Amino acid sequence: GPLGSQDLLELKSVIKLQAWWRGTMIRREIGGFKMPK
Amino acid sequence: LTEEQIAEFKEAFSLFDKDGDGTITTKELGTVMRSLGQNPTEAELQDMINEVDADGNGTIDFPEFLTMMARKMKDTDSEEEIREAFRVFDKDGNGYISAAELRHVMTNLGEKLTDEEVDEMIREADIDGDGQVNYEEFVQMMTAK
Repeated sequence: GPLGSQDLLELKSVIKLQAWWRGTMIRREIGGFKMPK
Repeated sequence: LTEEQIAEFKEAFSLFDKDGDGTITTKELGTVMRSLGQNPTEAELQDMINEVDADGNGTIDFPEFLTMMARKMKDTDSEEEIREAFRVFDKDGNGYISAAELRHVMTNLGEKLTDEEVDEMIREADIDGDGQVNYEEFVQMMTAK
């Protein structure tokens, strides 16, 4: 059967945050990343 | 998208086209898409890479890149969407999440962050240096131009 309400919400939501954070580090050149010249 | 916009996608694409042959590769795809405002999940990125690799060649030309950028493109108020996702973890419903709890969930659920990735998140999120994250202010700062 399915996850409970909060666990499903947390799964969906943490993945949004992870994906956004990975995007953010590229856009803001955080953590060692630098755009090519 | 507008001519000006496509020129912007092309400028980004071309920056990662090492020898100017009109292609990038699967190893640059995530970075280029992220640099342009997309936030693919790890699974999504891998599926776009799998699409490119379906013919056993790992290069991507500009029309293919635009096709992948445009496919199921879904506009929203991004800052709000992210604030809402953080709010799910605001257990005491007060606008804050502890740095420890944020580190925990980010590394124990979903597409878990590496230690390097989450270390940076916490370093950026806790700006008062107090073990708490005001996630609305964090997202504001990370969205600023």
